[PDB]
Amino acid sequence: SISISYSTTYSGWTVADYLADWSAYFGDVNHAPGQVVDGSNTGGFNPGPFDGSQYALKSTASDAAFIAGGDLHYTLFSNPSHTLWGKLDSIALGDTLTGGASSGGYALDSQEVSFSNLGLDSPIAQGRDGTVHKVVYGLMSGDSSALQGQIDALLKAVDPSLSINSTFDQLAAAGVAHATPA
Ligand code: HEM
Ligand code: NA
Ligand code: NA
Ligand code: NA
Ligand code: NA
Repeated sequence: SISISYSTTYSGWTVADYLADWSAYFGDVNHAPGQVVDGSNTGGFNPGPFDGSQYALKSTASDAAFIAGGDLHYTLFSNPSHTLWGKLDSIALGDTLTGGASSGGYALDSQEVSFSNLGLDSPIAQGRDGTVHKVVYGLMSGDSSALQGQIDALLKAVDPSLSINSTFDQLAAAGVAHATPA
């Protein structure tokens, strides 16, 4: 089942409100044709260059950042082009990205919320339709809708009274979330 970790700062927020606010603030990095700039809006893989156990990206306008964890593969120019696929186990959101391949991994100096045990897997053949791609490219583009939909389904699978409209504290009481210090 999904497992959520949240800073106590967000105890009274709904998951949906938190994600809407976080993604709007992170913004759209404009990772799109004619606009990709290495070291600005590509993000990076650990160990990389285009595959690994983590993909991480900092916003182009602030130190907000996320880390996707699992067993990830980015096709780049290979068919189907520009597809992130593989196994997505976790998404961590916060600010102040640290580390990288040369450090052995990425971390957030302020990790606000993480969603783990997501159990998502997308085959290469689905291309940019795959859930993994939609979740992560959504975040890159300042749009948490795809992530929200996957979290909502995972919460319903625990109990249909649980949803992204639950607060983090409600989810803790329901056995799927735990608080961390602010
Ligand atoms: C890991 C998550 C990533 C996702 C979900 C993603 C997604 C995409 C998407 C949707 C496009 C647009 C394709 C098109 O419309 O033609 C694209 C283009 C591109 N991506 Fe990514 N990308 C990711 C990572 C990276 C990384 C790590 C690099 C390089 C270090 C990269 C380099 C490029 C380049 C060079 C283009 C084409 C830009 C151009 O045509 O001018 N991407 N990517
Ligand atoms: Na490739
Ligand atoms: Na496939
Ligand atoms: Na269900
Ligand atoms: Na509850």
